Amino acid sequence: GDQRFGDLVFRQLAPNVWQHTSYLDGAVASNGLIVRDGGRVLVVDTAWTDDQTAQILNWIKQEINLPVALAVVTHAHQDKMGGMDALHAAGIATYANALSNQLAPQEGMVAAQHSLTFAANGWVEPATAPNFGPLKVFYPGPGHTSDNITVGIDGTDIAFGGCLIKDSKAKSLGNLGDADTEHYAASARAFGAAFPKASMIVMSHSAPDSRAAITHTARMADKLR
Ligand SMILES: CC(C)(C)OC(=O)Nc1cccc2cc([B-](O)(O)O)sc12
Ligand SMILES: [Ca+2]
Ligand SMILES: [Ca+2]
Ligand SMILES: [Zn+2]
Ligand SMILES: [Zn+2]
Repeated sequence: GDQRFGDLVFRQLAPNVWQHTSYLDGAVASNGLIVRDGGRVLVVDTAWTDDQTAQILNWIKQEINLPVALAVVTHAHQDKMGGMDALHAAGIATYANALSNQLAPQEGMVAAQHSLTFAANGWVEPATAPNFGPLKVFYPGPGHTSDNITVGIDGTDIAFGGCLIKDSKAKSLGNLGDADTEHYAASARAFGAAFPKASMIVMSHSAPDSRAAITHTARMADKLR
């Protein structure tokens, strides 16, 4: 039951949640989310490119036909922020970790329009995340990158680890070029603790998994110290 639109694949995960998948040209998949929140849609992560991100927005108009209120992007790398210009051109309010916005020029990304900040416990400072509906934004600590953030969807089973979390069969932690090898394991575990009842763990580079993806990721990362 996956749907294709252009270069993008969509999979419904829950009545009001879909995974978007885009490919960097041997094609490399990256996943984000689409959430229907009453009369408005919320997006987590861009596609790799502006043209792919415009395809997400066009699919949403065709299949859901509700306005896209805002997008949260989960770190300043191309798979998650490559399509910022497309979001801005479409009039979608964009939010990213302050640190992602600060790193964005140095990582070749366009900054979001708004900065999220976080408490010492990892939870977003709520005044920086106005009207986020069911999206619960959590900074787990440095791991895949220093700026990586994660998102749980309230009212559902379903938390999004972005590029921090790898699937439970993985043999590696992917691209570690910008990683914090010392703190990674703790950050993975902190994600798990933040969303303790999430049973469907969505991530950037594998299909959705169980909580096993969290504990497996942390076990791998333990060996990086
Ligand atoms: C090493 C493999 C995964 C085979 O190839 C890539 O890394 N693809 C990418 C190309 C350009 C840019 C990027 C950024 C990436 B993130 O997952 O660290 O956000 S991946 C990636
Ligand atoms: Ca661009
Ligand atoms: Ca870099
Ligand atoms: Zn990355
Ligand atoms: Zn990635």
